[PDB]
Amino acid sequence: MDVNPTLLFLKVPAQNAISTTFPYTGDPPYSHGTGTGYTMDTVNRTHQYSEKGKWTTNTETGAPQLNPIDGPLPEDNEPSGYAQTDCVLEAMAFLEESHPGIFENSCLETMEVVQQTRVDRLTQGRQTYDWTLNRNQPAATALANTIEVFRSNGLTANESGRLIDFLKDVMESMDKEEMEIRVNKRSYLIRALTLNTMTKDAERGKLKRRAIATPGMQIRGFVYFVETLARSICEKLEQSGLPVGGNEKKAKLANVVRKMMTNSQDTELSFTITGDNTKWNENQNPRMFLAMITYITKNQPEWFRNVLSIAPIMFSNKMARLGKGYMFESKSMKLRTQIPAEMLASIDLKYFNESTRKKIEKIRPLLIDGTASLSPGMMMGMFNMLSTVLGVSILNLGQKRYTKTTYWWDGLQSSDDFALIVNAPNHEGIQAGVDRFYRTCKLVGINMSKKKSYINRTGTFEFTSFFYRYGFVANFSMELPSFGVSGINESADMSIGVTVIKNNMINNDLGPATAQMALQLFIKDYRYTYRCHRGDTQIQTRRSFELKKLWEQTRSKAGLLVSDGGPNLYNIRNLHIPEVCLKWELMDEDYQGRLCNPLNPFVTTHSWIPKRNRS
Amino acid sequence: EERFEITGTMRRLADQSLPPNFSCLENFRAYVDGFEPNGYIEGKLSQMSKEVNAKIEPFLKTTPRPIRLPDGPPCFQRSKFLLMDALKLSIEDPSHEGEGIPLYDAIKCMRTFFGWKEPYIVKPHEKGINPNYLLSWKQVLAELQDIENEEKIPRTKNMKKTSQLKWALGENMAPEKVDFDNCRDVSDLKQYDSDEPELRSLSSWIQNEFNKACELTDSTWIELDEIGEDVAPIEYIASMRRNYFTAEVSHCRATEYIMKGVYINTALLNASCAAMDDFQLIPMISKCRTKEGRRKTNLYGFIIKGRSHLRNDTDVVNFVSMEFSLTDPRLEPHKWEKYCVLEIGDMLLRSAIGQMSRPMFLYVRTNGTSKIKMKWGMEMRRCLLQSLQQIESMIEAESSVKEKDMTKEFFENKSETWPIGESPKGVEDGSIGKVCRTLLAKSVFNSLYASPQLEGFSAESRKLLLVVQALRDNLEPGTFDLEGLYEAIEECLINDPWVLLNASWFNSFLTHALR
Amino acid sequence: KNPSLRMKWMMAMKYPITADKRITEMVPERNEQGQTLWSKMSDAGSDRVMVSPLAVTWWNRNGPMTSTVHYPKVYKTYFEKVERLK
Amino acid sequence: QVQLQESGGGMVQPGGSLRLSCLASGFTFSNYAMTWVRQAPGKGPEWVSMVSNNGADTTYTDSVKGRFTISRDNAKNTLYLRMNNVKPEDSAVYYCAKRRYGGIWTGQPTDYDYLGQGTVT
RNA sequence: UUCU
RNA sequence: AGCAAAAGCA
Repeated sequence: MDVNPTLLFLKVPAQNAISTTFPYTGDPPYSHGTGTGYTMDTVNRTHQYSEKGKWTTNTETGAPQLNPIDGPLPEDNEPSGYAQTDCVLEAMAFLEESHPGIFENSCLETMEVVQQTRVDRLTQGRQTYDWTLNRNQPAATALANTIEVFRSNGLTANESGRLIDFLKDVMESMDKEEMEIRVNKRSYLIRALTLNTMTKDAERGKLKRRAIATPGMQIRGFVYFVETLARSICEKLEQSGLPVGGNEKKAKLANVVRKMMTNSQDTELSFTITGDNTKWNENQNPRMFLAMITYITKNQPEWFRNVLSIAPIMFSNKMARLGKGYMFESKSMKLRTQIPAEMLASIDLKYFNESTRKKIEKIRPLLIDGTASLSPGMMMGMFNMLSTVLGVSILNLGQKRYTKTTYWWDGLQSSDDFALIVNAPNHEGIQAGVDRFYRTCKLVGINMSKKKSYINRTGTFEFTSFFYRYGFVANFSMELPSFGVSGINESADMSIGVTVIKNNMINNDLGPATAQMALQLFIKDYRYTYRCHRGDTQIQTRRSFELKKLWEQTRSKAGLLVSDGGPNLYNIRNLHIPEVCLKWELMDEDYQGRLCNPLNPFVTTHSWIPKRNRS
Repeated sequence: EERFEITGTMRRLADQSLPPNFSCLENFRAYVDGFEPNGYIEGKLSQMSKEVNAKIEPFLKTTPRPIRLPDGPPCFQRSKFLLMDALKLSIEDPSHEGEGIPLYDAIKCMRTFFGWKEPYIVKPHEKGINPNYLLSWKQVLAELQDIENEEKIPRTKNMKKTSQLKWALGENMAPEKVDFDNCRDVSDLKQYDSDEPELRSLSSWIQNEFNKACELTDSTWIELDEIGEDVAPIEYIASMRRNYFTAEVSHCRATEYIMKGVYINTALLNASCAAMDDFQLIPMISKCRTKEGRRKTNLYGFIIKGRSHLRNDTDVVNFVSMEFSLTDPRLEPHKWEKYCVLEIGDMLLRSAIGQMSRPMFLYVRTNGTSKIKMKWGMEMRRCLLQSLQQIESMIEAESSVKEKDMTKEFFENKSETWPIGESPKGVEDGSIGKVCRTLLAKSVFNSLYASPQLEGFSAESRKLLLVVQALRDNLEPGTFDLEGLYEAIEECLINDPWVLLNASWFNSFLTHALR
Repeated sequence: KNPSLRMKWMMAMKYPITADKRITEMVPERNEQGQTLWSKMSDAGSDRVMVSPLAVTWWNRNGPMTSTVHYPKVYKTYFEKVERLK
Repeated sequence: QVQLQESGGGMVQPGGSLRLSCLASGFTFSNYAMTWVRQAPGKGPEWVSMVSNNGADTTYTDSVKGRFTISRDNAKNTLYLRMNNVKPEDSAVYYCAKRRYGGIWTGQPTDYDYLGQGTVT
């Protein structure tokens, strides 16, 4: 015999047995090293697809920066970020025609958030890169450090606490020549436009890393506004992929293939594409969003038309700090030397590797105080919710009111993935309807990949790991987070464990069987951690004796808590109830007397505060 | 509220962020307001060349060619511990004696086998000094027999720092650090030896190592906790599926690994944080539960871990691993390429007929383990759940046809014949139980052999599948550029023998599905 | 960078939690079996009154004995779900 | 109605193994909890073990922990029991049972509906 | 630093 | 020595 699982696909189909392929071994691949050798690659590739554009030097920053917008048209099928400004607005204009007044209403719900927000809603975010210390810090301390700098000067209009008064300060700080931390005008701008790089780790579904970048402080407030606006705009739409998610997306995927599948003039083909756009971020240029933002904000007030307009101005002159650097060596003396990032602008080229010389060569011009400068593209991880509306406008062309021809389409779009559903009365009409989309989607700067895409008759396709057979929409959005202990306290972990399993059952598709078994592995990790094995178990540890003292001391043992002595009493019918309210009446008068004691000296008498140093 | 004027400085930035034929913001803003659709898009297309097009290359039953595997020397084993060749000493003790401290449960377990020869070398390493291991097995043995003469009841024995335990770990085999201002004078510099890895071929031993995992055993190997009582119907549907599952996987050799790759990692992780500088002796211990209801406490081998000054998320600690086995290293040497082979004695034993008196070997070798290839071991029990999520969905696919509950699939001992094997001259089938072990072992091996290559093959060996399944169902499929997909698959087949195997399973699925 | 592992490690060490001086006079120094739960590092600020988790389970088998019925009346929304299940 | 039979009973030397078995009919076997009680000669009965409708929640007497295992099979409507390393005083007649509640903990553990045809020495 |  | 891969821990 010679066992072979992937012969399983001869009887059972693929869309049902697809879970065999997901190896779930995507977490432990991490990044080994510093991670600058990749950031010198993304800067190069951003400048090879947009080389034809006229490049000029910028004022009060001293740096060249490319601009391929409105440039010539391509000839090769390779990627290209040569957009056309008279074409993008033409698409977003027709979006208003098919969807009346969608823009003027969406801005109104944002026109009040700008006046009804608070600065503290900013700090609830991911890690940031403060511009004072030149090191990644959390969102909590980076605000107190930068606001003290603003307070150090005469400007203290932040006292109102509104976020909009934090933006008036930075706007009133960027004009002063020298700042008092010392540092001049041309040295302070370069520090506020930075986007620190770092090699991406834990890539689930890719061979090699990606070299994402994290933003500063002043910039992350503006992008919160525009990201809010593109959320509402992409909420009222029908073919969205990013904001609509979870189990409700399971429904939207079947409505599209019901509308477009209605067979009038039943002599017509119906094909469906599964797609993936390559280099989605290397091509998009903020100069196009500035055309979009000022078109969304048509006839609106002036001050509100300004604030949203500011963020792409900063992305349009951005700069990416390089990593910690390289580490040379010598086998003779057997040492290692850590090179900084700035010295690469002065180090001799002969020590480096041959291909590492090819990177530094093309990047040798783009060097501003040990900091490269690029503006033909966007950085990974930054805002793209607005850039989903762009490709959606291409899905609007195809209602037969903009083609004036027999072929037509309509589809569904996440950021990097889509799916079209084409219709025409012969094979040849289909080959033209798709040849118009690959072309029309290139004038906007959104390339389509010809390796990660296939085509088939309708009834089955892929989209965002929501595999669709004729009527089955089995989803694999996110993997399982191990159902492990967190590490806060007794009563805290046991609440988090039996609610995450609840949410993963109604949001994702988690069966009734693999929710019980998951509750056996969680409690197995909860008892070993806190050493709370129940009495009748004959285990022995540094805590075991006193638990058996209480075990024999009580009458009805179903009332005790699991944290000390008691049994598990949950199932997949009552996960939405905390432990104490479940077995409250079940407890005897003795345990109940000592459990909820208002004179509890520890501090809910199980919830404590552990010893934390944060070394 | 009032922002009627932006500034005089950043205003100069915005005029530097506009399209080419624009040199002002106010003169550009009103151009947008004055925009109306005059059919610009149909004009640009009339200038785009005809070399920008998507030609439907139709898929057919003769287009997909087989993947071309690497060619080169055969591969080697790179597992943290042994898989099929292991050998375990046991006490066979209800109310096993030690039972709280692995050391005394290990020393007490060692007194069963006797007849230990003097140590003896069998096959050198071919790269490194071999006698520096032979002086460790004697070193550990004297420190082990020392306990019975001491009888102090120690919890764990920090070994000695002899030269023999100073080299195979490499305490001071590292280079020195200095800045560039002092190093620039040196003229022997180099970035690093970052180059392309070596291409390895496919060997046979990994097929004879996966079959033996999808095979029954005698014991249970796992004991899970309890839950409440079920009253609803949706719960009985779960308790019926899960109970049919657990009674078809507990008697499996792959669950031995799930509970062997936990006790090893968690003790190595708990000790290596509380005792950094000093060495230690960590016995590989696995606690079983046999047929008769009789506990056991087995022992697979010892471990010796060196210095561990770990501060960041990805540090490294290295250890030596001593493992018992009978597999005479003279038939598959390329598998035991990195292993040092000793000889300890002869297990005087007789088969059902005749006698063997076969030898008993040891496999010593160093290793390395970050602080994440340990935490990826203690969560192997997640592997069971990932093998049940598959079986559950395969049942709820039939649910769209009829009731299709689990009852009509698990029994009916031979009613569907799931084809999970390729015997010569055919595809021999088996019941769902043999499936519910094969999905598990494939899932366990995906954690032991975790690597970036496997993450890339599955991402690109999935689209070639769906394109095939649309052909067999006759939905008239098509692709755009095929040879760009193969070349992005073969780029991930370098040296890992697991990935180098799945490209022999996939390559034998096309030949039987008529491509 | 992960709290769970720090909860398994720190529980390997004795006296992981913290409480101020009121716990000191209430319970004894060590249990009858000898296991200690009232260590003291003699700090200047709060004296470092650190206690082992054994004091928790000890407090639930022996300690004060209150008669309040206030707690059932606070968690009312969580008590309303109890009747629907039954 | 309630039907409960026994099997596997037989004399055996000490320190030996044995496996009992039972059988049911006339009710939902996968919806009620079972126990095992034993009557020693000249002594009242007492509980030995319990088990739930999932096959999960098991308990035991204080004096027989680690030496008795209990396991049910809802499909064949049986209730096995494996006792290893039998003590000398364990010789007595064993009586099957059937709880009323699905769980085990609630209420006191005592037999309610059964007859112990099976015995052992 | 005991996951039967 | 080995870990493990496009650069780092020894």
